[PDB]
Amino acid sequence: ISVRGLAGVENVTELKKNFNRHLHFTLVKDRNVATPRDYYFALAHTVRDHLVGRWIRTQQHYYEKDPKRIYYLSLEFYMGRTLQNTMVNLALENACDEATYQLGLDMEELEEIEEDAGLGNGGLGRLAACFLDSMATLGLAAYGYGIRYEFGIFNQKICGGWQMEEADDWLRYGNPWEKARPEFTLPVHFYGRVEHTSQGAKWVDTQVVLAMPYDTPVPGYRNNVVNTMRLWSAKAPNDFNLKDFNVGGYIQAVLDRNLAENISRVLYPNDNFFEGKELRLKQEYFVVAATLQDIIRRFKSSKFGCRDPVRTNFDAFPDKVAIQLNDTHPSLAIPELMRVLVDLERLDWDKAWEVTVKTCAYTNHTVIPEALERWPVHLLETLLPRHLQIIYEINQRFLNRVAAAFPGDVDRLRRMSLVEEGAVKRINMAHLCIAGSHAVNGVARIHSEILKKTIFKDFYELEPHKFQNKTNGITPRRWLVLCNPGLAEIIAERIGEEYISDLDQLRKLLSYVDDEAFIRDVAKVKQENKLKFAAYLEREYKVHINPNSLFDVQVKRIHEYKRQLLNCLHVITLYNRIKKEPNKFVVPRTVMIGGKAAPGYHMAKMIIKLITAIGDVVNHDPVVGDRLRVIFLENYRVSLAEKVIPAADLSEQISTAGTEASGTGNMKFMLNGALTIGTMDGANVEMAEEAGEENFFIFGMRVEDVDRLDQRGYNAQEYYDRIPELRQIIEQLSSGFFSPKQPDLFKDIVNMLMHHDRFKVFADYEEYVKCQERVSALYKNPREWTRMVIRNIATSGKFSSDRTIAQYAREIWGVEPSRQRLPAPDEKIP
Amino acid sequence: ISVRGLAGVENVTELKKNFNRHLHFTLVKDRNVATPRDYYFALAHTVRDHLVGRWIRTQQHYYEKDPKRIYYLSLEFYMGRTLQNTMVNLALENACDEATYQLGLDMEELEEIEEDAGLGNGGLGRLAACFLDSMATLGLAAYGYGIRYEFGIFNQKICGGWQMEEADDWLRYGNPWEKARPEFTLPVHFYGRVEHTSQGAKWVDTQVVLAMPYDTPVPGYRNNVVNTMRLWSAKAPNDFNLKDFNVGGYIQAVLDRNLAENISRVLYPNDNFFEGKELRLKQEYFVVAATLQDIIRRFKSSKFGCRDPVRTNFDAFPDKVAIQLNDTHPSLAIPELMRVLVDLERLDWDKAWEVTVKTCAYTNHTVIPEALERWPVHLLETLLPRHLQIIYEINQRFLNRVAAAFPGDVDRLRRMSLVEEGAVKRINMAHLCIAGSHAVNGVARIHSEILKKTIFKDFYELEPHKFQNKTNGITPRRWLVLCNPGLAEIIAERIGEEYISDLDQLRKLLSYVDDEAFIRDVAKVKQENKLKFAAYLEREYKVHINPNSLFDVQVKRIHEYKRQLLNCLHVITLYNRIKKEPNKFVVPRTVMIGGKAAPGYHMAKMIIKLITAIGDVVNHDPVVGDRLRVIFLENYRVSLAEKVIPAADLSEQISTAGTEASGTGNMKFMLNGALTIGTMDGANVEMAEEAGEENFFIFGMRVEDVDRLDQRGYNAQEYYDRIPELRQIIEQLSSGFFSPKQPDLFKDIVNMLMHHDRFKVFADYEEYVKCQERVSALYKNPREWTRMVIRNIATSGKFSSDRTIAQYAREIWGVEPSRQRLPAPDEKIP
Ligand SMILES: COC(=O)N[C@@H]1O[C@H](CO)[C@@H](O)[C@H](O)[C@H]1O
Ligand SMILES: COC(=O)N[C@@H]1O[C@H](CO)[C@@H](O)[C@H](O)[C@H]1O
Ligand SMILES: *Cc1c(COP(=O)(O)O)cnc(C)c1O
Ligand SMILES: *Cc1c(COP(=O)(O)O)cnc(C)c1O
Repeated sequence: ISVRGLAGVENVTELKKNFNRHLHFTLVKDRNVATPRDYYFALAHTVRDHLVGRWIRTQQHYYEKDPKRIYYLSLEFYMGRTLQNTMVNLALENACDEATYQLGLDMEELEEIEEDAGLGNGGLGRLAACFLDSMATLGLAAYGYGIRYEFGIFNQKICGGWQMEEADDWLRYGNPWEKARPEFTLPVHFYGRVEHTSQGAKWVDTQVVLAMPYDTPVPGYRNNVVNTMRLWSAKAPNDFNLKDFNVGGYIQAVLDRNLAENISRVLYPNDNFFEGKELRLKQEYFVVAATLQDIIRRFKSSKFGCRDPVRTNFDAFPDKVAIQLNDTHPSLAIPELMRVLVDLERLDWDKAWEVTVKTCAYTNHTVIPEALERWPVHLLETLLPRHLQIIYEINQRFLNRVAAAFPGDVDRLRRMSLVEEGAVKRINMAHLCIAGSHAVNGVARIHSEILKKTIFKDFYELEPHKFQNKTNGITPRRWLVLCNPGLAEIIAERIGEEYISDLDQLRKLLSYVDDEAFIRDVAKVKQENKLKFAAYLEREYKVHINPNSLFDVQVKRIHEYKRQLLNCLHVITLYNRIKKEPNKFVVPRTVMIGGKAAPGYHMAKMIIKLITAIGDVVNHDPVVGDRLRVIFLENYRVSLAEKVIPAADLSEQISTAGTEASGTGNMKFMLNGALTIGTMDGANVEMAEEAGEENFFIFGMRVEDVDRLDQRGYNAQEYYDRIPELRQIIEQLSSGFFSPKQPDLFKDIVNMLMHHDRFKVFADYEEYVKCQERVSALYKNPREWTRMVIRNIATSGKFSSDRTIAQYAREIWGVEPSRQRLPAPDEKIP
Repeated sequence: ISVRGLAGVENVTELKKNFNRHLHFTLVKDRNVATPRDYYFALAHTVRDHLVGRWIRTQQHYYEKDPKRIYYLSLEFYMGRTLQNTMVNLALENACDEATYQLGLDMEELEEIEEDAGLGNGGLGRLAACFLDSMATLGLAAYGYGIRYEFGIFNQKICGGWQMEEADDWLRYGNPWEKARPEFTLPVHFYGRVEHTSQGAKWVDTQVVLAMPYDTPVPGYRNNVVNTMRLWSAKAPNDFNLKDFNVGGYIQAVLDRNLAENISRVLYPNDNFFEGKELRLKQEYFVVAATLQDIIRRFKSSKFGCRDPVRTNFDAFPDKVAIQLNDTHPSLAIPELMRVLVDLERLDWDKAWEVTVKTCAYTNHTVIPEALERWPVHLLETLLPRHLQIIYEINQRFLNRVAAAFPGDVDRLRRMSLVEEGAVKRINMAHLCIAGSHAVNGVARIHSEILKKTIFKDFYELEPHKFQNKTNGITPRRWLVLCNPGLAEIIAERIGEEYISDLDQLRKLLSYVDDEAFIRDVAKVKQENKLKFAAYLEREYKVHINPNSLFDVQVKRIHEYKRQLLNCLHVITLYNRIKKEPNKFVVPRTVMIGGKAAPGYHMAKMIIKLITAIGDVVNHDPVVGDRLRVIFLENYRVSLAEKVIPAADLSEQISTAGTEASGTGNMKFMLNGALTIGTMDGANVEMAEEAGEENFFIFGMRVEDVDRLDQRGYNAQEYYDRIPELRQIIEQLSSGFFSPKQPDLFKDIVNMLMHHDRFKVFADYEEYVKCQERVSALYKNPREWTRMVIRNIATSGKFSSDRTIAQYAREIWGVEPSRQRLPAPDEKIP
């Protein structure tokens, strides 16, 4: 059937009865009233059974051996479905497929019932998920810590061409994967005030919110390792949240509990955009405060909570603990770790600081200003009084270091301050992380260089040793084996299976670049993938596409910097050229654009309307025929990604040079047989470098060109004046060609493009369409297109998250990865 | 060990492995970190397994055979713990005891970990629970329908002698008994307006709240019948509760979902007191609307949703459906059933009314005015516009019936109206229920007579046939076998086990009234029960009592009509007499008073403070010694009831004649070997009548005496003037004898007693203490005390809820009870 494992005689039999056990005893249903949803759950529970045994021994193991623990703090974990992935990592796929088949059910149909765990916005959240899978696969004692939002990223609905947001009630039917652990609930404080008494400061009169943990297993790839992802849920104490007496109403007191519990209610739907709301700050401290108590408790036991030097010496804390900050969201971990160490454990400042810096590491994910976290002091002042005092003290000593290093450099001092003066004072969370971490890293080579050259230049000059780079990656398991079994199979037929956990081995595929059978095969799976997607499209969304055309897709969050607008300009151009010479042949294309716009991002929502507007015109022009279709992919999310990417021919990674930190979708397309048209931005540079620029479609300004243009000054009118095709498009938008009933509907877009385009869309227009012509040329030559594809796939090895994690492990955490199978799952009950 | 069933070889072995299965696979724990709470859950899940098989066949059975269905609508279901009760009804107690013993655990210690399902206030809620157990035991196709509050009756804490309320988070660790059924979610409407168009009225522009059902199994006693209790939970739709666009905030929209979900958040903590809050009315319509849709759906399938006359003829609705209204709380079921029938199914008014009256039955539970539900019209007008129109139309036609029956009786008309004029117009829910039901019943003989003679006199004259009586009862299983195995065993040793489901057989115990062995035994278990409680007291609450004294207990909600104050007066009297003649012998007594006060009931909370105040003085007077102890039993609830009742010698049922509809605690004490001192009120009359007045301690005014006094006019001063002992007590209260630091602390109590005592406490004082002297006299004669006890126990048979349900079944529902064992639980998987 494929290498989805063995369909053993004994195990298929065993699976079936357990499937039935759960259907009866767990779901309390009988075959005569069971629905596909019920069947999905019976299976989910059956599969979940297979990893609890392993989950328990793994955790027990780490308790015995006591290795250094890695704590990944992130406010986002874009998990997606977990049934299939679990079967894959446990080598259960074929057996389950067989068993469910014999039970008369279609496993694939059941898999579609699983709701996505959308606790993330996009790139940042998904990275955390790929990281977890890699850390488990590499045998690291790692823990993912976050918040269990009951409402993840909103589900997107297109009404009349506009995006409509609606709550993502992903827990409505329950989550068979998590395990509530109410017995490990911890308290978290808010507000209050600081008392300075005799021997130390005291955080007093605080409001308490309880943090209840929920564990979700994270299985490594076929190594019997199952790590844990702990998500915190907000709960109100039953005392004060009722006991603070003297009139108000008993009923009202109980109803008001949903005020402390709102903390974990919903994820902020912003991608690369900072919103300074109190609720957000509350979420950030909540995950930090709870997690740290858990971290220290585990440390206090270790082998110190037995003997060792005997005396809670936190000197070995950094040797046993490592906490990674996914961006600045969990930045309060630094001042909080100090608070605990100094205020509660009573360590001197300097000893506490040394420990903190040695255990904390910060990862930067963006350079755009509107995404940078700068919290107003009055907010920290009211909500976390002691933490503000600690930050000021950290700032004081840091700046003193600076003054000593650069005597007289008074401007440098204000520039490096963690505190920003002006309208309202703010705290620069990024500056805080750099100061309190022993390592700071970018997520791609160019992004990391930009940090040292620009944004954190002064910091780099002060402590050059702190700065590193760790190019992002993706997990080959979900992003290849899971979503594209067809391609994984033909690859395995030639080079084996060892590449799933050693993607570098994909290079061996280079020697088949001229193999006639392979070229035919690679081309076949892609054709099958395109047919399956073209079908899914009419199944769930309804209105036909042509599987023979070039599948041009751009899927990512909607942003001005991602330039979906540039993509739009090209599409309209193609249309106009066809309308000019109708009977001229052109390579057919189905351009698919999908992504979510943050609810408050007006422009982004305006772009979504433009896309659909274009499709309205283009898709109903009889002269165009099936040569050009414009489709907006609704509710783009992980599960949808697993469907389009494998079916894509052209991958669009067209951000303005210097704005996309790294990107990861790009990597997903490269590993799945799509060719990339893009700018020298983020990881695109390293991808072209790995596959050879001749096998990549690069165009547009490089970072330097962008800066040159900024010195000069960017004037869009120039481009409008010298390019007739471009002029024609702008006037079509301005006159209502795409919006008859509402002629001025797109005035904001036009106005912005001509007068305030922060991402110079026009500057890259000419080189972009020229380059697009080159891909169409190559598409006309199937054999060569596929051979170039083989060049990309065979050279994408470097972009596996196993490589990234191996690097974090050695160069930052100080731990050695291991591909050693944990001693089987075998029963055991001590 | 006892007759808690057989401890079979094969089954104890089977239990153990399943216990371990769940500990591992369900709880995801290993013996080395498992705590008593974990062990409790493993067991709970193991036991729950044994009734799913039966639960599924029972429900399937009712689908095949299709009998008349009984729907018990109540806003309260005081369930208490369900582990033990389930073992008892399934004959699993000894096997589980054995198995857990072999696993090295103490089952009893594990049982104490289970949280009480406190979805009730007192008598009314607990009745619904005993009824459910009886309906299952009698093989009726019955369904309990209610609301799944996430916060039940508050947990009571005594701080400085005052009651402190705190949220009862009973779901904190989960509920292993319920089964969420999200797939059966139904919509419920609110607000909106009524449109009258061509062919009918339309309820339009309503706000929708979703109702999610949760099923809990209700096992009959050893008959393999497992009925269902369906509890509704409020959930917000994800559309409009987000989709009603045009600014407000996406985040705020999601946080505001906890506004529609507040409906099922908390139970109103009032006992015999009406609060006209909108939230309450919302809860009342919510449970009614959702339940009815479920009732009709089931009917539409029956055997009509196949063939029969073919044509949705609701003529047979009453032949297949019976809905019982537990008080007026679910009264909206009447106008709602009309709305559906008329508005949606399009039946003519008269046909719809005939059907409604024929399927609905109403049970009255009180006669005090402050407990009667009278909803302001403006509230119904805004929240349920169409229902108000239906009520007015029902009223119109009803009054016309009256006018026709009593021509010219204009005062009768206004008196009987469902609509009350005055300050604000109100709807008399009681009048609505009487008009739209084919039967109305009281809960005790005297209560039922009072209804016909007083409160519903006019209604009784109009339709004498509607009025009946159904004396309350209690379940011998939980209230005897479960809480008092020791007494159940010795009873079984003599007369067998058939009495557990046929309590009338207890009469055979009369012939052992002179048996020397029995008298010794009955006296022994009571002594053991008193020792176990005296221990529990120091274990969980701490501060010693004497197990040789007479255990005088009064446990029920705190009310002015229940007269805990009268009990107080006696206690203070005993104290004063001892202080007068210290060296005179008196029968030692431990008077225990426990109960909860509604949060807004000032007087009730003042009484709780008085009780503790008395104990402060009495319990620390060296001259008193161990002859008199005053203890306030904290957080009285079902689980606590199961502990005190079996250990009680004297049961206090001292309400003012004519105020306690029936009472059920009284019955609990009678069946458990306690003697009753009380007034001729509620079921007390029938209990004395059953045991012979010579074996009961009756005192005080009868209903007639109370009325005589009211004609005359009640003047408390008279009693104060003629009774020195009474005067002495009042002046002790007035001078701060019981409240040194705050001398005027009890001025409200004294003032009320002297000037506005609605329950003439003083009028029954003299006869009460005189009578109390008589019980002390008899207590001094162990042999005779125990013989009188045997007379009560042997004659309590009539008070089993099996008898009550058998009566409801035959005289109201039109169904025949059956003690036929359902065809085993045996595997089966069709
Ligand atoms: C807060 O900034 C981010 O969300 N950054 C995003 O992170 C991911 C993961 O590193 C990067 O690949 C994207 O280019 C960047 O925009
Ligand atoms: C709303 O009134 C009630 O709660 N009534 C109560 O119901 C129970 C059950 O019938 C009776 O035994 C009590 O005497 C009565 O007060
Ligand atoms: C991988 C992924 C992303 C990141 O895409 P980019 O193109 O790097 O911005 C965002 N959303 C989903 C659903 C993804 O799978
Ligand atoms: C039976 C019971 C009641 C009813 O007691 P009465 O004395 O009839 O008012 C109230 N509370 C609990 C916990 C009960 O078990």
